[PDB]
Amino acid sequence: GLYEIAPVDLLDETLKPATDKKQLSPADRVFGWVNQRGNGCYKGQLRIHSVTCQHDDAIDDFGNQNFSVPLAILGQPKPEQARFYCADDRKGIPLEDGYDRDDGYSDSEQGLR
Amino acid sequence: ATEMTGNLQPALKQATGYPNNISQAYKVLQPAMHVAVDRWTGGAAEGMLYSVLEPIGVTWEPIQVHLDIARLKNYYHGKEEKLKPAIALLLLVLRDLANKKIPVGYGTNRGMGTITVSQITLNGKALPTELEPLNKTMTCPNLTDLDEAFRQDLSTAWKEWIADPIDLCQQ
Amino acid sequence: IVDDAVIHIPNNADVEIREGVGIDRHFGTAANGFKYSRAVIPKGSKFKLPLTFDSQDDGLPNALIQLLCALEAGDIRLGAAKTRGLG
Repeated sequence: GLYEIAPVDLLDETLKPATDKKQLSPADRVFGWVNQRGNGCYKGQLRIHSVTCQHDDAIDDFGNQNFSVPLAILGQPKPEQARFYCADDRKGIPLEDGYDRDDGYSDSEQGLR
Repeated sequence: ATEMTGNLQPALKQATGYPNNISQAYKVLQPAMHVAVDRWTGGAAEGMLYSVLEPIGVTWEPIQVHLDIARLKNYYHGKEEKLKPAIALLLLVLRDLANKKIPVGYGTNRGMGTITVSQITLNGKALPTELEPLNKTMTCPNLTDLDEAFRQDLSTAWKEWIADPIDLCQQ
Repeated sequence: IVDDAVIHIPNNADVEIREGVGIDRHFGTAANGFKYSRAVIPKGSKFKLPLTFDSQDDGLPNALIQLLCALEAGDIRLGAAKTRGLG
């Protein structure tokens, strides 16, 4: 089955990424912005530079240069799991327990987590 | 090259001058990968994967700036008193360059572009006698290698212009 | 008298295109319309110096000798963008 509402519609227009230079929120001003939908950009006011490691033997050689720990499974995020990704109110309230999946992305007054 | 882990590796080993030693090759030109990470899901935003060939270890020759004192002096209708605000400005710009305040090139806010200045050499020819103290090699970023009397003279002419920032070439 | 001189570009080398942009001083980003590109003759290209001088006096003018000294010193710049790398 398809849920009735696309997640983009459960996000408030004031929270979607900015679409003009007038609506730049604090992080868009501090870190900068580029419009993904047309013209518009702003160079960020915060610049990170001169990163240096102070320790010399900082990397963990596990014992030989050819060792390698196999690293669990980093699976892909799956927002179809509405009980994890969807919220009952645009304040980000988790969904109620016990309701069937048809409830997930249901009302327009639902929200994202 | 078309495969970052494939035929690109021979090409960079060639160009960096370590045709048999990639771990030295990638101390000169290093490919970087970046992702945009979607704010609700994590992972990566669909389509937003990109890579940079970062010249992490390319060494660069000294930058040459040529200041035409004759051309300024013509703009100021000869008055070498009027050079000091322009010379004062230039030395303030160079002070910031040496203090990492002027990054250069692409991606300055995105992990590139910050330079260390080791030495500024000032080498003028036929400078007017009151600017003759410029002929110097400086290694302190804060210009402290220029004579304090000269830096204090420039500061005075500069401050006198700040107090009235006229169009200095207006005769 | 100054003749036209053809430029011989180095072997395998070719005319380069330099990109240019104007960066808005307020936003710190490329200004609208201020994107341009310039063809440039690469460094190390050669051309003939093609001067003739018809002296009516004897000898050679000292200012014309100073000129040739200045060329050998590389104190002369030619063409566009002289303050911005070229010429």
